[PDB]
Amino acid sequence: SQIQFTRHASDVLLNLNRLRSRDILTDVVIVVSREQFRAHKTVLMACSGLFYSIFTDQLKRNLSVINLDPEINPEGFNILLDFMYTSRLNLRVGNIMAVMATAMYLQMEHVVDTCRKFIKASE
Amino acid sequence: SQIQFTRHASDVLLNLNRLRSRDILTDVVIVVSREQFRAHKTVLMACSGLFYSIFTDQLKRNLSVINLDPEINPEGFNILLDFMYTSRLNLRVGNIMAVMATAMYLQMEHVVDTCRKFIKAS
Ligand SMILES: S=C(NCCc1ccccc1)Nc1cccnc1
Ligand SMILES: S=C(NCCc1ccccc1)Nc1cccnc1
Repeated sequence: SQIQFTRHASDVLLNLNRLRSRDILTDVVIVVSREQFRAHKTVLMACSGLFYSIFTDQLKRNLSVINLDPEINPEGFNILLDFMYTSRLNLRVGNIMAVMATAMYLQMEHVVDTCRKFIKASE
Repeated sequence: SQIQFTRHASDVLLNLNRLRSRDILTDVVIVVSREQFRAHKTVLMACSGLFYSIFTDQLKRNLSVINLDPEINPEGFNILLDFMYTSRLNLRVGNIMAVMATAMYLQMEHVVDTCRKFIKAS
């Protein structure tokens, strides 16, 4: 029965995305084939089961560069990364396959389930 | 156009608080009176105009310890910090004055406005 601020959670994510847009206190580079994506570790492990298992390990917690698998589509990771910071996922008929594969790799089980619904609703 | 996850922002904030509870990637110690509070700077800058101005400054951006004005109540600040990581304010008759004052200091305009509404209602 504490007083709840209905917008506070999304206003924090918005400001966090702004800090990423200005490159303020970002602490890791994600390398996907050729492309590089800078982000905050905390946001990364709060959304992805793979980044969680990487940074939860005290041995890997201080890494500033993560090389994803060479098979991982860079544009798919870019879509999922922007989803982490905005709650808005951009599924298209031309990217659904790459986005879903990337989601399973990053272990984002809710995004994977949504990708299936999108697939089922397009067959 | 894009698919909106209505519970996503809230689930992210919940997982951030879990990281704070286990002290994973906490990167600053906020000291009030003599009590230490461990937090993530990004969460602090996103919720507080004070912590925004502090950590935007390249002189203080990477400091490990920030000491607040000793006029600030610790229990009150603990309530604002908890609200930062949860969206829930433990606003009570016996702490609203301390919570509002601490909110003004941290430059948290929305929490101040909500405090004044409850005072004006009484
Ligand atoms: S921070 C955090 N906490 C969840 C705690 C948990 C860890 C593992 C299993 C259940 C809960 N990240 C996370 C972890 C995993 C997936 N997606 C995000
Ligand atoms: S990240 C951020 N504001 C995003 C950019 C902004 C800077 C200044 C004013 C509005 C927005 N933190 C903040 C700053 C000030 C108050 N409360 C939180």
